[PDB]
Amino acid sequence: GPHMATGQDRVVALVDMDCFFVQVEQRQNPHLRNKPCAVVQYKSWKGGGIIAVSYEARAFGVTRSMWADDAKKLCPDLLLAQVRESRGKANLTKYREASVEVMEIMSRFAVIERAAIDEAYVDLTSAVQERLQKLQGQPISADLLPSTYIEGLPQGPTVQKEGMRKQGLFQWLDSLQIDNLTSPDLQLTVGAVIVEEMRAAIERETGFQCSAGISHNKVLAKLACGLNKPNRQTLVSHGSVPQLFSQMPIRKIRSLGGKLGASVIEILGIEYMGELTQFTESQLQSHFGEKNGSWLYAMCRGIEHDPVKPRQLPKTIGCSKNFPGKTALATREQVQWWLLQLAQELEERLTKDRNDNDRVATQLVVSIRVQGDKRLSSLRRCCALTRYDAHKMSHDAFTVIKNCNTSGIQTEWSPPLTMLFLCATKFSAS
DNA sequence: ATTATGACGCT
DNA sequence: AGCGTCAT
Ligand SMILES: Nc1ncnc2c1ncn2[C@H]1C[C@H](O)[C@@H](COP(=O)(O)OP(=O)(O)OP(=O)(O)O)O1
Ligand SMILES: [Ca+2]
Ligand SMILES: [K+]
Repeated sequence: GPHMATGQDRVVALVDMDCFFVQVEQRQNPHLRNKPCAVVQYKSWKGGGIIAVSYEARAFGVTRSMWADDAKKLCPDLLLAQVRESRGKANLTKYREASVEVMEIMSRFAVIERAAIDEAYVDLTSAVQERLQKLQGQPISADLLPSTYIEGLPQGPTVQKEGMRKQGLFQWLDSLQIDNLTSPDLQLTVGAVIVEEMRAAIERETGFQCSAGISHNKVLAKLACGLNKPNRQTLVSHGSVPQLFSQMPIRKIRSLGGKLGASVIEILGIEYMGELTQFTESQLQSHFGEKNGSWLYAMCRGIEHDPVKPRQLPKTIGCSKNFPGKTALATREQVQWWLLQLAQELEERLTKDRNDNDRVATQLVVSIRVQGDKRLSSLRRCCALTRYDAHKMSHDAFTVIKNCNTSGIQTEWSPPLTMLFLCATKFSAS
């Protein structure tokens, strides 16, 4: 009891831009605003591949990884915006730059960890302490939480969505004011007030809307964020965990959506995260390893200690192109021309990164896929990255991969290559 | 022919 | 070092 950790020491948020690439395109082109629309890359094969979908289009069943020609069958009036193509490949610069806009705003409020192009974790513990000092015992008004859901509420003894949201918020605040909750619950509530302010600043200063989760750790904040999308935020308290986890499929928890989660389900014969509480820590470690077992034991009780890392910039800068089916690269000249295209994009991005961020990459990683191999990468080799020069990088990448060509004819490449990837890594200050 | 990324773990 | 997993 009095010595059992409860993982309530931090306030962590996860902010996730709504349908991010779509919003970037809708800001630029007002004709796309408030419409079913999607972002596509390429166009020739089946209309292009959809990579982002507005909520209006999701209502018709349009999803990521769908061909645009197929999405048009579900939604004939679907509008499309195409990712820019440069040097023969998709170029994501517009979205990376829009991401920097949002990350820089978030950084004014607290330390952030860039989790993805449109996702960041926020460690709000210190900001919450400061705001509590400012509040000076003053109650928190529902007006400060206009887009917040309290997971699990309302409960106990309105048929519209917003009505339910307000009922749950009122129950939560009523119990905080009466002193029937805990200090961690108050800390989370102040965290949610700050996240409302952060999200309002993002929308004011960029036009972009987002969703957010507020809880005591990264996994719960991530889970919380997805509960009420789009343009809403969700507070998951420690006390909400048993009910929330009691019907939560294991695959919904970050890191458990793949083979490990499937093995947890199969080996233990369970379905929901809460069912993990019935195993000892040693049992879980025996099946899933020391690290995973301790993580699962704490996580199923709502406890996780992974820190929000102070990192706003990506740690690698990479450029990749697939060459599917009949387009697989089958001559040496083809391989060299495409390595050059990739290296030219990489050089441009690296030179900009060095000027903006006072750092230089020192390692070049070259990865390829051969036709027939089921794995995304068939081979990875590294070499020194000593000059930001596209011809040198493309020649070096060729040097490190040239021995993979089985073909007895030097001019021919076999087996054909279905993917090329260049990645700059190992940054040092400059 | 579900593409272009990006972080992190294992040995 | 090179490979594998998980995720957006
Ligand atoms: N598999 C992918 N391939 C290519 N681009 C992707 C992929 N997944 C995500 N992206 C890009 C497009 C998305 O706009 C952006 C953020 O991804 P993600 O958060 O999963 O979805 P989303 O922002 O489009 O919608 P949501 O509102 O559900 O968050 O990253
Ligand atoms: Ca998103
Ligand atoms: K995201």
